[PDB]
Amino acid sequence: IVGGYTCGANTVPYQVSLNSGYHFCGGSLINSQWVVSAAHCYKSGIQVRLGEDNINVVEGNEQFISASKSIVHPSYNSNTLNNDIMLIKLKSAASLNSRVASISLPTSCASAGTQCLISGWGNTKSSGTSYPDVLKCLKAPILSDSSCKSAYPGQITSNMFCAGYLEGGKDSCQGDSGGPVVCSGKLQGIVSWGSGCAQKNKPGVYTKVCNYVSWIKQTIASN
Ligand SMILES: NC1CCCCCC1
Ligand SMILES: [Ca+2]
Repeated sequence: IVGGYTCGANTVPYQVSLNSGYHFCGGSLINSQWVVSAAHCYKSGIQVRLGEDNINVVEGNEQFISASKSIVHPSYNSNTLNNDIMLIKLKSAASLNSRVASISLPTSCASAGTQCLISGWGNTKSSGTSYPDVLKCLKAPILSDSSCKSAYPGQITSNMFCAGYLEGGKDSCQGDSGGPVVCSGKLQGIVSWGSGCAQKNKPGVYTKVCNYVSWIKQTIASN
């Protein structure tokens, strides 16, 4: 997260870190045994880490649970990043509490102008590289489809939205991939892609979660 703030320990209780020897992606806990992330975060040997703040220190509220299976969206295209969504099932159910909690799926799509919270352990520099070890947060508005399409001609599908600031300086970045965009207590987006981070006229692009609720519910119900 570039241009954000330190969230505060366990203030984003649905935020998970995906770990394969090291943090490589974010995710969102949507019930006691399922996590939503980006399809481009797919790999084998995933351990889900819940209750994290400093991802380099065991602080006492963590639960570490290996994934039993991952399900990438059947229509995911890794070239265009259309349908950039994946479900991860935990080998055992997380113990839910005030610091480890699921986030509700949307019942309706959020509109341009809606204020959202984007979070993660990604790069905090738009040119350099610096990884925070504590969770970072950014408040950002959803942008209009027209401005999103104008920023990225030929690349924005009906399964994507832009959020952030056309002026630059505030954005999600490398390592935030797969993480939450939460608006009014609902998971509306997944950190997906962009052209660099926090660059002028290149806002972050996010998977439009409201388009996938039926798929998520049906997949969970049979897996
Ligand atoms: N806003 C994006 C975050 C996902 C990874 C690519 C960098 C920029
Ligand atoms: Ca920790």
